[PDB]
Amino acid sequence: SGIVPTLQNIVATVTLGCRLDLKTVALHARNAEYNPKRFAAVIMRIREPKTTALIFASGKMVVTGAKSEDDSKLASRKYARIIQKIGFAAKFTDFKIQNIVGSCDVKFPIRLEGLAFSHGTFSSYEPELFPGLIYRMVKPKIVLLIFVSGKIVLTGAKQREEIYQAFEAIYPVLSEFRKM
DNA sequence: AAAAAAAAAAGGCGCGTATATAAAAGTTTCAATGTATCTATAAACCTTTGATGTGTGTTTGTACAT
Repeated sequence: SGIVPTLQNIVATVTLGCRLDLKTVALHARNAEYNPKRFAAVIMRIREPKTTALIFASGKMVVTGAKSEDDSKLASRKYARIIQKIGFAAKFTDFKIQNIVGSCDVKFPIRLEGLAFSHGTFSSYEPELFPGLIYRMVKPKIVLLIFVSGKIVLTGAKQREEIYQAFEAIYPVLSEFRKM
């Protein structure tokens, strides 16, 4: 392989443990996008770490755009601190990353036609809307989006580690299906 | 001939085309349930019309003044 699956989004859940006044949360924040007509969750974008989070009336926050487990975790801790400054005793309790989506590259042109045709059972293709293949692995259970540019979009894991394992499993397939 | 307002016109903002990831909230759609509202329909009445025993009626025989 020799290629790290480069994460582009990490979505995580944080139980602040309080019924947050989403109106006051929006009011006391600096740049927060909350109005009920789209969702029941204040969405805040913090530039450091730059993450976008929706926090619900349950006080549960789901965070996206992180580049690491620690980007999301530190961002969520900052989010809880911001909520506490707002006035609600937010606390980092029973945190869990619900999604780790990444894009990386293997850089060798691929016979995507070969894979999809011979892995019709596993991968399906209708190249007249979107030129990417969809592949599944159960161990680890990662779904992977493949495009001729070599871009690999690995999704379906709470951790980047399942991303890494399925990438170490799928890059050999890619090189096998490398078009030249 | 000169001043002012709208259109002619394009390129790009920015997310629909996929697009899967997952939690978080909510909607709408589907089907069983409930109900007043059609209807026929045969079972209620009212009137009709053909068949009907018989009250009244033609012969028999009568006490009864005449």
